Amino acid sequence: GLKVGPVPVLVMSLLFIASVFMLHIWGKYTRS
Amino acid sequence: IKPFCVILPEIQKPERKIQFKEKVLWTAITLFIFLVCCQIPLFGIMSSDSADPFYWMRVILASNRGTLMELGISPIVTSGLIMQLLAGAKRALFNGAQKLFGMIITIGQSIVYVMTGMYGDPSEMGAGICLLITIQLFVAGLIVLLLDELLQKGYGLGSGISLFIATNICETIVWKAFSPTTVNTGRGMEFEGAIIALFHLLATRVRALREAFYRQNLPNLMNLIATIFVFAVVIYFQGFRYELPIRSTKVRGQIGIYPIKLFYTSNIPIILQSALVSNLYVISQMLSARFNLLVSLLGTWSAYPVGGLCYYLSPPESFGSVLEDPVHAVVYIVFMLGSCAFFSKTWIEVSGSSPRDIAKQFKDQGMVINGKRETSIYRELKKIIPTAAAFGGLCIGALSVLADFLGAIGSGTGILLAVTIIYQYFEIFVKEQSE
Amino acid sequence: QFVEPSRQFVKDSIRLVKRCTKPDRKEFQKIAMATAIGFAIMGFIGFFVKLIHIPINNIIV
Repeated sequence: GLKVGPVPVLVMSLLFIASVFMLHIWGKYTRS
Repeated sequence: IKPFCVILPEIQKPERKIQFKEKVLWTAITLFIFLVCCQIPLFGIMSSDSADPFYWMRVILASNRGTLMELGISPIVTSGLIMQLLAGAKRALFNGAQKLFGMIITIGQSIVYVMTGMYGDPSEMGAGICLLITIQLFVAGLIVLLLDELLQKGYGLGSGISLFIATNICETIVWKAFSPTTVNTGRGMEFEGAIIALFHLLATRVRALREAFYRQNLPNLMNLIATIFVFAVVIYFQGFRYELPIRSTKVRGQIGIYPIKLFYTSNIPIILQSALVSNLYVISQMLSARFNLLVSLLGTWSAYPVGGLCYYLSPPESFGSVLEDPVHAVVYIVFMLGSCAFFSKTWIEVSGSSPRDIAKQFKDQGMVINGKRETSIYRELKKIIPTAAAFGGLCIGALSVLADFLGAIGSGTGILLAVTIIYQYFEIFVKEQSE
Repeated sequence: QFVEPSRQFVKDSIRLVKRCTKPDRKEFQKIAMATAIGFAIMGFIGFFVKLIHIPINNIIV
């Protein structure tokens, strides 16, 4: 059973947000 | 299924207690994370011009079309209902299974959303972009579950559902009030926020005041006044309570007061009514759009209804609608009040707040009503609690229809949800302050 | 014969309103101030997040 704190959850949410931004940016650059 | 249930992230319980200030800070951090996640558009979306099939689910689920939080609080509600049914039909394994079923229903709902017809044409997207959107919504639902667990294990004041719903409604109201978005259709730059529009019109140009008050195509200042009035009225009616003078018998020296609030079920009637009506709306839209006289009776969708059961459930669009169709307004008001009363009276027996359950709680803890015997404790509760619940539901429905008729900002259901959830957070504030 | 059930419901409800302690000036002001603070916090955090993310949405998309 994996256990995390609140700070790991915050960091993982921020990493997901950043990953979505980089996915959009890579899509924009590849399209152009 | 044990390995499958245990292969899931979980938040460590705070063995050491957390002060109220840190709980508030973590609640604010979770709120900020959800707010950022509900404004980030999804990747791979081809088009967002079609009508929203689940537009009526947005307020109740605290969602935003096209963003990561488009499913919203759906995983939490679905998992909770699924395991409530499972428990009815027959310890951390329970939480693990709840998380697993929430993820499964999140995958299913994401598949339905992608295949619904929005995001452009799924066939043109291909199995790649659709799968990528499914992964994004899966991770968003996992984040929602993690944030709800963060708020419920002890790091946060309230639950995730209530906080997210209240935050979405409050953000919608404040945006409609102060949005700096400019919209023009041949009449100059008209600001989309009512107060900012008032300032802009006063600076640019009496006529400005009347335009800012009766601006039909945009948020009004009269609508803001109605919203403030509904806030005040709902707060005043939420302050209503019945204080039962009680003592202790099992152990002496404990004195206290037992309040039976008028809004005995705080927002559960609103949540149940909104979920039922919005589900009916979604089913009616999908059924009429896809492909019968009975379907027409379920509602002649045209997007607002122009006939049918869903029309009779819909609030009147204007005073002219009531004038031309008084029967529709009467049926709508009657259904609101009756559904609220019936849902509250059902919930007080389902959620273990029945007069019998409260009497058993009094008897086990050794609580006795002052001036009344121990045997007749249930009788006074039988006199008070059922009427309290029924009239609380009826008053909630009356406030909702009053706010809808006044054209309040954020809808009557939204305003009632916001006020009730904020009052729950206020009573949490006072509880943690006194403790 | 639903007249009698309805009459009993209305009479008992109005009696319940009579016994219920309606909030006074100080309690109403305190609860309204708390609700206003909470609503302002939530709505303005959401408002500022949306304003921050509008140019970001324009740039990234």
